Amino acid sequence: RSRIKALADEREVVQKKTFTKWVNSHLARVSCRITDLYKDLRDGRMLIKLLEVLSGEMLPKPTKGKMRIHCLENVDKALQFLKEQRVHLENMGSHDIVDGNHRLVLGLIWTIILRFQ
Amino acid sequence: RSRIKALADEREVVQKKTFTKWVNSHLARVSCRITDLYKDLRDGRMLIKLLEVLSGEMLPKPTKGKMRIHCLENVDKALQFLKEQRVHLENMGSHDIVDGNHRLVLGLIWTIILRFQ
Amino acid sequence: DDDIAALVVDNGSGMCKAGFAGDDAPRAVFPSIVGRPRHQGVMVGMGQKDSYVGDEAQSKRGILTLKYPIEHGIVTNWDDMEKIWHHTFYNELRVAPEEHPVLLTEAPLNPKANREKMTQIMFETFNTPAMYVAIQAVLSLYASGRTTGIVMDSGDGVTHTVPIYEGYALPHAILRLDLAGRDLTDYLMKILTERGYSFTTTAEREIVRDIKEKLCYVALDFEQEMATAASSSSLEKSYELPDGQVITIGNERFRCPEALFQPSFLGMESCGIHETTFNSIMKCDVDIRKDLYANTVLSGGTTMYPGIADRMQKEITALAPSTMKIKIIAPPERKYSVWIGGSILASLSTFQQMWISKQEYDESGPSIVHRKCF
Amino acid sequence: LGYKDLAAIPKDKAILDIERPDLMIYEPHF
Amino acid sequence: QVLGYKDLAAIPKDKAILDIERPDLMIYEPH
Ligand SMILES: Nc1ncnc2c1ncn2[C@@H]1O[C@H](COP(=O)(O)OP(=O)(O)O)[C@@H](O)[C@H]1O
Repeated sequence: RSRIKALADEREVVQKKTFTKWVNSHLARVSCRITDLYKDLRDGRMLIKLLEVLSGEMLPKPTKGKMRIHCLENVDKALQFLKEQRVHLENMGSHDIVDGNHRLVLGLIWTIILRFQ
Repeated sequence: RSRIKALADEREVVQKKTFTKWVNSHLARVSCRITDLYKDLRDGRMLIKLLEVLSGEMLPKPTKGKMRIHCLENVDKALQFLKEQRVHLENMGSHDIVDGNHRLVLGLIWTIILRFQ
Repeated sequence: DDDIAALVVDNGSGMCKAGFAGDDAPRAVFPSIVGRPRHQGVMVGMGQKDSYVGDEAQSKRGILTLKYPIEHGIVTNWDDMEKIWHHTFYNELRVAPEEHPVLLTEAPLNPKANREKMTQIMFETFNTPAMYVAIQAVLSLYASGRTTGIVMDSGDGVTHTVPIYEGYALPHAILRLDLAGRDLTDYLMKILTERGYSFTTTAEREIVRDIKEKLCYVALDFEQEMATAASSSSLEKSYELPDGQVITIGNERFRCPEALFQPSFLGMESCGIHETTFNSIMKCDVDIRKDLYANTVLSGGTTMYPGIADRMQKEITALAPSTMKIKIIAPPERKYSVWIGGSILASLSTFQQMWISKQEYDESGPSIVHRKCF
Repeated sequence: LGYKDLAAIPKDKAILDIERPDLMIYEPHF
Repeated sequence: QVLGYKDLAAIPKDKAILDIERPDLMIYEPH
């Protein structure tokens, strides 16, 4: 309805498709393919798998549960692993990933891409 | 009726037709022509391609702008090109061409005619 | 490809707007706030966020203290500015900062260490290949589309006037009044205490600012408006607080922005904005005043109170001689004008020569900005 | 893949096509 | 010098000062 938001989400769509293809390219080894970036990262398990296939290093096993607190814990473990891998994440929270904010998820993906080269 | 400017005006009313008919022949090699010497010279693209035809060496890219400042850019590029080729111009500015001063535009065309051939 | 797009970031006290050079509109607009939690979290495994930057800080205003990195156009806290710029680069635009030139805007009169600190942070931390600093009200004239006129910029931090004639700027005629929007927010809180509503916390300041943005206007005749508001209750509006409470703003709607024209309400003895503009015009030479009268340009978000253009035109016409033309030019999108003209400045071909290169910064240090910009 | 393909940098410049940047309507604004 | 120098730049071939008898009572603006 506004020019600013139109330009913004016009950028978001293209960047989301490119990021989804890149993540699926690195996730083709394990039997997991993500259809939508926002819906599938809300659990947090595939993001842990993506980190431990990118870094080639073990990560702590995820907590088993359907509830929201378990999802927050699973996202927080991966965020903490990124945090100890010396990578500076700004305005990053587990509840932001769980709630599914578009800008923050895309920024996390972009930071992972640029720092794990 | 100010006899001085009357004699002046009878001079440039013929001087304009002479310069327009001279410049149309060189501009006809490209698919371009000018119906008025003052108004199409404001944009700056026509004189740029006139210098393209006369000099034989290409000029920098004209700016795709409808603004006054972009017109000042387009005239300034051609004026710098003229200053590159030993041509001496007195009180010749891009804002004079953009504002459509009669005698300064006529003097610029006359200087081009004198210098090149 | 070649000639990669150079991003422009406009930072004011209120909001930060970032976007690419070629676009007519900024990609990201968000308030410049950094919040931190007051209380002690009790749920284990909720996740720990040390600080909140941008829109979600405005979302979670209850459990945070809102702070502003910029006060009166001067950067008071620099770590908060690093947080703001990192969130701008990597979360809102998600572009690599080391591969694009950066354009920045600032107030006309300010401490000289601010430019050096911006240059040092932009080169040492973000490793940008080039950067440039420009005056906001000069870029407003680029957005206007004319090379002759006087620009009056009123933002959240400061208010500044500058005249430019035929592309030439007169530095001695520049005036910088310290009245702005945050002072009006504080005055609105003080006059809202008269009706019984109390707003004290930093989170409620945002609510008061929203009330100011939604239910304020500039009266054409202030004292007539006081008589009209005292006579009847037709000049009344209702606002709903986030918890469902309903307040009635009533008389105060035209009393908050009237302080822009009479600063004695805040205890300041400085002249009003109309007198500041008239004095900035009068400091110029005799021959260029006629063109400056007919090309007064309004800019900044603070100048979006309804009816400010007619009031300013009336006051300046009263001050000016009767035989001249006085017309006030107010774009409908003036809140972004400082950005928009800046984008135009990044599109010109001759501007590529006056970027501050990394090699020049290495040779001359952070002081080179004082030689290269303005 | 490269920086340029990953980040959707607009090749087209919208500000150049508009004749009057003064007369823009971002929102009707009432 | 295309078309000749004299044709390119409009040079007045006639002389108006020779026709007028006396230049003392000569007005430029009628006014
Ligand atoms: N629609 C509006 N009507 C009146 N005042 C407004 C409006 N929008 C914003 N403001 C005021 O303008 C200020 C924001 O100014 P802004 O243009 O962001 O300055 P800067 O860009 O220099 O930070 C806010 O503090 C607010 O008080």
